[PDB]
Amino acid sequence: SKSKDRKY
Amino acid sequence: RHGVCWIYYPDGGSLVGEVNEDGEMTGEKIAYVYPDERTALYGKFIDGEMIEGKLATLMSTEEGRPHFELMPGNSVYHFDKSTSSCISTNALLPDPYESERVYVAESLISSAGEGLFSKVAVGPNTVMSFANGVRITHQEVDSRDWALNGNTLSLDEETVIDVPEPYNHVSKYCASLGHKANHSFTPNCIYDMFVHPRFGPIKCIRTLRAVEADEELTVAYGYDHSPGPEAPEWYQVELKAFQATQ
Ligand SMILES: Nc1ncnc2c1ncn2[C@@H]1O[C@H](CSCC[C@H](N)C(=O)O)[C@@H](O)[C@H]1O
Ligand SMILES: [Co+2]
Ligand SMILES: [Co+2]
Ligand SMILES: [Co+2]
Ligand SMILES: [Co+2]
Ligand SMILES: [Co+2]
Ligand SMILES: [Co+2]
Ligand SMILES: [Co+2]
Repeated sequence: SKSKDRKY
Repeated sequence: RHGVCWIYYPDGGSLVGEVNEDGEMTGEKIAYVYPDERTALYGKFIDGEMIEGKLATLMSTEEGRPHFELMPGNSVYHFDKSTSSCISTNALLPDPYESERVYVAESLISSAGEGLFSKVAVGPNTVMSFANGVRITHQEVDSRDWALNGNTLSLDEETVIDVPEPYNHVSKYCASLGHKANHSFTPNCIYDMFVHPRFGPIKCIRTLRAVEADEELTVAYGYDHSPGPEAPEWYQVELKAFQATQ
């Protein structure tokens, strides 16, 4: 994802 | 029954007051107390939603009841959750807790623009700043170029918070300042969930360790490293270098 801090 | 209720969020902020007959945080003397257990927004709430909170200091508690002193000025705040297109009804009105703890200045990191700095020395686990922005979808964010995704922060699986240009300028938006933290693979802060009385459900920046006054606050941006990495080039470069020192 092109965003900070996503839980993968 | 003529007693006082405190409801703490996991982040350490709380609502406090005499609840109504239905057990709701509703009244003219309800307060939200920030995680310092000292800074408060005191006034009219309906079922825990801030209608008009005035800035106050929690001076003492007696028998569990908080005793507040209102701060000077006529600083009032209200619940004002962002939408997909509106960041804030008071974009230039700073959060009073944040404004005592952080400031924005040129980053110490080379070529990284502005950064977020501590105003004072604080201990570990201290909430320093709030990450608020417009609320858009992962689909919108992932479908567009990195050039538009510099300020995006995932909130949960449904929502991304963004601070779209030109609200990335402090002269245009300074209600919250968390979007100003730069990246480090050896950060002194982390993102955590936060329930804010003005901003609603957002994220905050919390220290991992003690920090000195005038220290730059950094967070790990946490881009996916093996979807090479899906990340801007400055980050991909920094990642290689970091991996080297390891
Ligand atoms: N470690 C790092 N190295 C280089 N640039 C960085 C960085 N961390 C953050 N940035 C910059 O900061 C942006 C994210 S927003 C962070 C605040 C920004 N520096 C500002 O002045 O508003 C990135 O797009 C990148 O331009
Ligand atoms: Co403190
Ligand atoms: Co006391
Ligand atoms: Co691209
Ligand atoms: Co600009
Ligand atoms: Co400016
Ligand atoms: Co420490
Ligand atoms: Co780049």
